[PDB]
This record gives sequence, structure tokens and C-alpha cells, in this order.
Amino acid sequence: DSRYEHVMKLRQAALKSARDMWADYILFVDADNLILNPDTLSLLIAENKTVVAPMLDSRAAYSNFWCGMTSQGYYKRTPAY
Amino acid sequence: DSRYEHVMKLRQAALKSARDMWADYILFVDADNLILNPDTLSLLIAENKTVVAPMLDSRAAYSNFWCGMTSQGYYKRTPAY
Repeated sequence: DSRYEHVMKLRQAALKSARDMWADYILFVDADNLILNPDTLSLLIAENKTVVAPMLDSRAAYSNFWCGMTSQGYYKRTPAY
Repeated sequence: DSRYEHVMKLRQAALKSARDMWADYILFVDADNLILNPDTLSLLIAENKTVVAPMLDSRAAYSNFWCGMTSQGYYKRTPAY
């Protein structure tokens, strides 16, 4: 739980320091994600949505988006995955 | 000439600190100008020009815009004033 708390505080601090600096957009990248296409940022900017995330490939069915919450925020396979 | 130099440096510093802060537009107001209309800023923003200045009234023909430079940057009355 302490690791969770630390991650929350760090991300909230990043968001707050992105607001008091007058910069639109903020791209949350982590350590292991390999952004390969050089035009990812422009193609995400050209969509005009508040929150939008590219779909990243993997060696299994795993990716970085869900399709349903069961009752208390748990994964559920929707037939549209 | 020292007063001129000081004014140049101060205004350039203001402009430079307006650029490294990620703020569009910058409204140069001085001490004696009385901005009376509360909608001046919005009506200037809604014009889509780089540099634009409202025409301020005065007790004489004096105002805050010229209409011609003679040879070395001096006033000249154009018939369109």
C-alpha cells in the first residue's frame, strides 16, 4: 500500500506542476513502454479528446486498456476486446 | 539616453519572461493610460492579429498611433489621420 501511495503522490505532483506552468497536454510515459512510431505524439494531439491512449502491442492478449469493470473495479472480458 | 536604455532593457526583460512561461498574449500597459472599457482585452483577443493596439482618446489630436515616418523615424501627418 505504501508503494501505491507513493505512486499516487508522485503522479499528482507531476500533474500539478504541469498546470502551474501553462502547458497544454501531458504525456505520461513509464520506464518499460517502447514508443516506436515517431509520430505518436502528433497523431494523439490531432484527435481532440481530453484523455486518449495509444494501443500498444505485446506478446500476449495483454495490452494497456480494459473493456469492463465487474463490481468493484476488476477486469471483465467484453466480447469487443 | 540612459533613461531610454533602461526602458529598453526593462521591456525586453518583460517580454523574455513572458516567453519562458508559456503564456500567449502580453498586454503592455503603462501608468497613465486609463483602460475604461472592461471588454478591451476580449475584443483585442478576438481580432487574430500579432500586434494590435486600441485607439485611446485624448483632449487634443494626440493619440497612440502614427500615420507616417518622414526619413529617419519622425511624425508626418497623413491625410488619413
